[PDB]
Amino acid sequence: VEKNMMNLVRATSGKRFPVLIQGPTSSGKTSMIKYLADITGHKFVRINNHEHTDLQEYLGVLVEALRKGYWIVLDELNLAPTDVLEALNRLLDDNRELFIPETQEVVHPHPDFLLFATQNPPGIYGGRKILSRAFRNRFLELHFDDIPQDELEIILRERCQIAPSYAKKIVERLFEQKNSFATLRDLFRWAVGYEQLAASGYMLLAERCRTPQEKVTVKKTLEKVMKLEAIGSVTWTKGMRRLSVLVSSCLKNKEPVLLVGETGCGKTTICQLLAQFMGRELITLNAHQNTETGDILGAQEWSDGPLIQAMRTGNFFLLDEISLADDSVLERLNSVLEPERSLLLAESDSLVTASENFQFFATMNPGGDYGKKELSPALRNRFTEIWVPSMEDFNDVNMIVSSRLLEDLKDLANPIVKFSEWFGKNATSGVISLRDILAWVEFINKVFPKIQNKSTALIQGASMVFIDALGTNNTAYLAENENDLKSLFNLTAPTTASNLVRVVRAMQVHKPILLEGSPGVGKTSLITALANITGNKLTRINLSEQTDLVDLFGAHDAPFLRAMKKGEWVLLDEMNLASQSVLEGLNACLDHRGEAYIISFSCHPNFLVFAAQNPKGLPKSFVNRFSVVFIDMLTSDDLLLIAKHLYPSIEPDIIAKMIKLMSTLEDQVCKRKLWGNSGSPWEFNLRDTLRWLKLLNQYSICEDVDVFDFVDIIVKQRFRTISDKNKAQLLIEDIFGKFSTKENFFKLTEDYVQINNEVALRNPHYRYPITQNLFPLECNVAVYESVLKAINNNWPLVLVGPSNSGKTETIRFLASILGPRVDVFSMNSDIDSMDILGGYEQVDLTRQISYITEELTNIVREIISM
Amino acid sequence: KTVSSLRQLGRKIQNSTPIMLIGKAGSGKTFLINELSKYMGCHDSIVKIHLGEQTDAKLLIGTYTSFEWRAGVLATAVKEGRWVLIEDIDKAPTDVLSILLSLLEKRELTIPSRGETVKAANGFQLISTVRNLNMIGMRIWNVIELEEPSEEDLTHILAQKFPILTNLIPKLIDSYKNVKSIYMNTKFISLNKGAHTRVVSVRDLIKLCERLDILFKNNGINKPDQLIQSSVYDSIFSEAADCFAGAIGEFKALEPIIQAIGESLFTNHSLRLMEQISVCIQMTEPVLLVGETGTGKTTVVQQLAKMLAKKLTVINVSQQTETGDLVEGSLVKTIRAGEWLLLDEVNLATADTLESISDLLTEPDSRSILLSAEPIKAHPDFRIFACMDITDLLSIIDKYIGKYSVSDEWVGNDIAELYLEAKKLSDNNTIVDGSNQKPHFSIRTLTRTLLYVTDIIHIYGLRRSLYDGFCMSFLTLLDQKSEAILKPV
Amino acid sequence: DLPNVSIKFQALDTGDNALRVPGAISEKQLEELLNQLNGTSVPYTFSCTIKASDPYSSLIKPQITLLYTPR
Amino acid sequence: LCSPSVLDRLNSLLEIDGSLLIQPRVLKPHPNFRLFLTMDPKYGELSRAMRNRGVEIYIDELHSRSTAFDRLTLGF
Amino acid sequence: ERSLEESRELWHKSEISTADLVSRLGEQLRLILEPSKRQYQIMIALDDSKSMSESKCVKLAFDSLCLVSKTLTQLEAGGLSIVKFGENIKEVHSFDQQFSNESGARAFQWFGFQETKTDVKKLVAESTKIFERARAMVHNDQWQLEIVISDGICEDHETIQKLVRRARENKIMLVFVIIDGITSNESILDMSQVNYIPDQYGNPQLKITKYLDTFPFEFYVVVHDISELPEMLSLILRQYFTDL
Repeated sequence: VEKNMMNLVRATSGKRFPVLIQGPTSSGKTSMIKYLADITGHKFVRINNHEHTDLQEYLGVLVEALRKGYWIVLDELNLAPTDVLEALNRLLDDNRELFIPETQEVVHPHPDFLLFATQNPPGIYGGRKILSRAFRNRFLELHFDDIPQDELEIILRERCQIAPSYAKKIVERLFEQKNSFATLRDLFRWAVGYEQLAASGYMLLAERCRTPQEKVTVKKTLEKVMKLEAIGSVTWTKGMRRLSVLVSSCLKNKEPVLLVGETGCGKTTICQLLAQFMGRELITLNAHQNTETGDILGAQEWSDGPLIQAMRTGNFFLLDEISLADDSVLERLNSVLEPERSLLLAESDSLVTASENFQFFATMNPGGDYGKKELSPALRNRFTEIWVPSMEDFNDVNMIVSSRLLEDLKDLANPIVKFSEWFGKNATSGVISLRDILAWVEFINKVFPKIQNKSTALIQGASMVFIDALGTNNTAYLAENENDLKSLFNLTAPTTASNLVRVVRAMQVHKPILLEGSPGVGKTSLITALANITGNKLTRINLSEQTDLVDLFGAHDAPFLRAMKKGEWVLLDEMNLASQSVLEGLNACLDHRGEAYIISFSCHPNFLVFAAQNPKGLPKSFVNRFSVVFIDMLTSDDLLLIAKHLYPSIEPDIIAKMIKLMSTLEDQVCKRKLWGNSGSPWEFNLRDTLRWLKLLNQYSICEDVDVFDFVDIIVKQRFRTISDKNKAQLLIEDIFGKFSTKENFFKLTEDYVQINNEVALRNPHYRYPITQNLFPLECNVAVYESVLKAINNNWPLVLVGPSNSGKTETIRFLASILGPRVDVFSMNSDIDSMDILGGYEQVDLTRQISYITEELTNIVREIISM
Repeated sequence: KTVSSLRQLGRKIQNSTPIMLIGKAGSGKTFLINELSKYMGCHDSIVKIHLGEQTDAKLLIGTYTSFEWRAGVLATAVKEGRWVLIEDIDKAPTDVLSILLSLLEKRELTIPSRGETVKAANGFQLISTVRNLNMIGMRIWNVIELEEPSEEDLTHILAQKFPILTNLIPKLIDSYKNVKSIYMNTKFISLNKGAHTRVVSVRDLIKLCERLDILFKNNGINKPDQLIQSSVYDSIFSEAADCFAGAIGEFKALEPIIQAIGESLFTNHSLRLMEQISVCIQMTEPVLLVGETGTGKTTVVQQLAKMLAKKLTVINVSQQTETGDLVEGSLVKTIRAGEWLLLDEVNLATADTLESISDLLTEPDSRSILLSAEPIKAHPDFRIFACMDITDLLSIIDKYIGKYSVSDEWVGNDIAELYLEAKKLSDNNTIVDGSNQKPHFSIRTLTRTLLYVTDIIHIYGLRRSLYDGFCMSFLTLLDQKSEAILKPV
Repeated sequence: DLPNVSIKFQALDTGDNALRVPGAISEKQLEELLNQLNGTSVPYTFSCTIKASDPYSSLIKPQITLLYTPR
Repeated sequence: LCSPSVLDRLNSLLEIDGSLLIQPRVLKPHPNFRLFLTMDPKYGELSRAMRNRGVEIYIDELHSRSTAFDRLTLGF
Repeated sequence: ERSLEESRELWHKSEISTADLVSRLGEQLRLILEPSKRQYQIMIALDDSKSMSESKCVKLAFDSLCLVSKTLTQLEAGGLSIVKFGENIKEVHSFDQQFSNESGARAFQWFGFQETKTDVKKLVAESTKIFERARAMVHNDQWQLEIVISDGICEDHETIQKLVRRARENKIMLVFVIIDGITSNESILDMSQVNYIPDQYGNPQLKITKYLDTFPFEFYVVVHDISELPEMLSLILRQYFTDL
């Protein structure tokens, strides 16, 4: 590789010549130029990482370069930010004239200048750089050498144990492992059972609980070819050899160890066992997603962070939220490793003590967290891998966490019913018992009796319909109730009322509440009842299948946020297929923190969440959600009974209620076997038959019959005009008798209109002038019937047609007879901030005068006619 | 029988109503409407738009100035009452259909966010020319379909206007059928010849105007019986149908010998451009088209700056406000003078006023642009410009100071490598290694002995050929490059 | 062009090559391959496709497991 | 291009006894206000909260519905 | 050519056996594919070689093939086509064509696995021409792939290297899948090769080399199970949906 060094001395002979190198990164590449910049006796290597800039970060790599500056340098250009690439080709012009008008600074080509560039090529991709071949044109192409023996040679200049792992942990394949094993064999001959055993234990540590793979087995096989008494609150016999390995890594080396795995199964007890077994350590919860990057160390005088003390003295650290953290800040932290325990400083600016017994430690998020993704690969070669031993084929490991409670009886009741559940179809049941102890440790509302078991069967038994929806799961809940005792929307008699306080059993902590069942069918009615039953409670329904923060958060101003920090609850619907971009924002806002962030905003004095599922595709972050429930869907007689409570003041007609009620529901069964389709949520409800009921008590239809004269609007004309539409008549004549009648009668007056059943008034003193003169159609009188039906019963309408035959024509006809004004609004790009919210006007003067003018007009019309 | 379509248009405007106009690319769709305003008398008062998405989406309807109101253009078009033309509306933003639905709404209506609502006065008329999502636009508009025919009008359209033809009617159709046929396979080889801008018979009408100057290079006569001029105006007659392009040269085999006869062929390569620019300015406005990069173009910038008049350029990528008053715009003076103008790196920040400037220098009347300030028609001595290697082999080695009999295979090395540079390098590092960067890097290679000690160039080229094709070898092909280092010997 | 032909080599006492993919050749120049595998550079006999137990156009069927032993 | 998460604002002026949000300027309907919508089925699919709620009606093309008088009162 | 009935039977069999894998990989792809502007022109090689008459890789091969076909059927943000080869070429399904189980049964119907050569370079040229055809009749920026399916039956690789160069010049990828015997101890890593040394008179210096050393491709995977190419192509499409 010193061949490349001499070729680079040959490259520096000509200045104002933009250079560029490509090849493996951190494979000796930058170390060569850093070794050189002192050998050449010129100024020191400056370097600035560019994957995002602001041009006062850049403005200054160039501001440095002036006045006998060293020259500009780039570490990575493959993922360079696209915001700043045009004034960088300005620099590729050697005849540049650089007048920046931000600070009005004029600059010409400097004598000591060299556009050093560094980049990694694509891998298995078909062309990946953010660099153009035209931008490549004025760049001196180079390739970086790579020797295999180098891993033998660093340990040759001084013995170590990461000199093994200096490039070996990158294996994470088989041929790579074998060749690096050959390097380790040549290492084994070089100044052994000591570090052979140590590297064997390290190999066994990289896949302790990462996976059950036998990569460690083949590793130790090819190695055979190459061939404690801590004290804490918890012993954790699983972690005994684990802590032996950790102590040896802390002891033989400064080798920083990096935890990744399942929390609450070794991640937490080990930090306590350590701090009890030894001191000197700043054991602290240090998180960094939104925290300032200097205050993590402390700055302005000069403040002091937590990490500044661990840098000052320590044998251990505990940083969190680290896979969800900024890579640039963490590569600035690259010197607290084997390099001297010291980093960048400005203004304390003194060198800090270093001890090779110091072992910087942190941990990554649990496997269910979305932030455990975005792992930095730079931090998975310079560290030591270790995974939390997960509990499988053990039921005594939960027993220690159940015994810690004041009442030791959970150790008796939890495992037996846990086993009966596992018999009926385990570490996830351990997570549920972990939630159950927290449910019960929260429980002191009663006298604290032996009711914990009565409680914990809901979360485990009743929640089984998710993983396996089956007609026998009720009997499984019954058998779990038998083992339980062995271990020991409307106010309405149906179980829909049991469902009500069944939900309140979950209102213990209640970050989310997930739900399953055909949604809106009793579900939304239940929460509407909840809003009625308790005062001072707002809610707001909110669909989400294709959406954005701007339809949810605004530029600040939005209904979810106007509702948040103001109420206590928001409804939600249709989270079957959400964005998975907003879902990050959802899991970010209100875990128990309140304050949101991606831009940030403070929330949660009190606020709750509701949800649903439409039975797929769903993430584990959806399964992550702390609370899960299955609802009790309705039952045919339950609907009859709420109806028979509401309506029977005149002619209950319960037998006919049953017939129409079975019609709209049996039509759903007929639909799901391909009864044609015009839309996606093409289903039925109670609301249809309730509207049938509402018109059936029309005050005075001007008729003594309305029985089978509502199947024109709710079964018939919803469905497309097609021969299959006759088959709905076949179905509803197979359940009900037949009747046919007069098809049309329209004739109007000056006072009253009359359309086939229904009459309506028309206002004198005004109508709306409608040019493009209209007349009624002999056809489609059936539709203006239903329109007047709607605006007499006050129901919004939607119409669907092939862009002919008159959709706006219908309303515009009738609103010439009787109408007030109509204000058409064509929706072609608008959004929630436009549907209601007008924009903003700078002056807003004569715009406003239109209001008073128009008002005077519309009142003077009526007064002059009067 | 175009006049059939013209009478059709007269019928549709008989009741003042909108209309859609559709056809294949370049049937002279603008031709019919540019003809119409002569009859009905709105050319000095029309409102027309190439398309606005990168120079405008709301300024047409206007906006305040902080401390006065400024009424937009289309608002004035409606309110004062006059024609309005939209060009290639299918390309428009859907924001711009949301307003045009209101113009196809009753009252023929427009409504700003000023509290007002603006009604069409009696002289309004909307017209579209097209080459989706607003069906009421497709529903109310009357389609009319243009098609300029083959094989009979292509002689006729000239035969009553520039009646000079005794070898062109066999040749015009032969050029058109084959240029339209090769247009299918040139896009099959879309690497750099790419999506060629489509041919119009208006370009054959430019070639009518090009046959005027060959008779200015001759004299008025029923038949020039000259072979070379019939053969020079074979290649050039075929060339105006083309422009700058990717230059693979498949058509160069067909182009010169295209009727029955022909043969292929400071400034040596620039000579061709230096003469083609003369041909194009000699056939002045309404046309100019260049896609060749401004880097190689600046020799022509210096050329025309010292021929008889001067010129300048203005960057269009940045926001320019010198187009008009703010103090008057400095661009108002070059139009007022006979000084010419180029536009560097067109990005359409403002090109509305410029498309009016395109067709000024012509016999009918056409105003450039108004201000509110120095309105002006045009200048009769003016020509705008627009901006976005085998004889230089000697010129490239001519870079060297000399003083020594150099082997001319220094550049033979360049092409000998460049042949391989898109053939065989074992999938170099992941990607196309190069087939256009290597000659610029070859002249760069000569620049390395500059900024370098006094030492011979014979020792240098064999050290420097290694340095040139260094990563090009990739340590998978390092012996064929060893031969590249031998040719210097 | 002549097709590439893949042959395996297993001695009469169950030797072994895995197989190898040369170009097209006849049944004569293979003793060299056998003896360099032996590392003895010996005449040998042959048999294969027992079809009818062949020992170039004899070698025309495709895989081949060549039998062989010193004569 | 209405993007159904717009019309969720209209869940508070719907079959439910409604009230719309908009500091305190909160509005409810007028006692003659009603609401209407249109669509084409090639886009269609408005919302489950506005198809099993509200009312939907199909309208076939005209000249397959019509009668000869309805044809004759039009220029046809 | 086989009978359509047995081909459709075995087609449905492989369709059933791969059902869990196609479902889980397809929903994994659905999770990522959403953020159109650009798209894919995918095609597959279907050998008819004597290598398919040996080692029973036809089982794993046909399983993976019906798997990827059923998977790509459901995404539909681009094109999908089918072509087979012995040493000849034969399309079975274009990009604008719509796929059916009958089409897969027909594609399996056409094989006999009786060859002595493989015109993989002719296959490269034909696939290149048809991707050029696709890019011509599709507007205008969209990437293409051919996936090569055989154990390696070649008379040259030096033509194939510059073919790969010319193909990479077209924004096209060529992904060899190193097909290896599942019932055999034989492996590509054990596959040796003869090297005739005529500068040293040939026969007296026949070096023993590997098929891998002269292997002209850059992107390839040895496989002993059906999952590998699926998960790798999952990585590929994840890289795209990261980019696009």
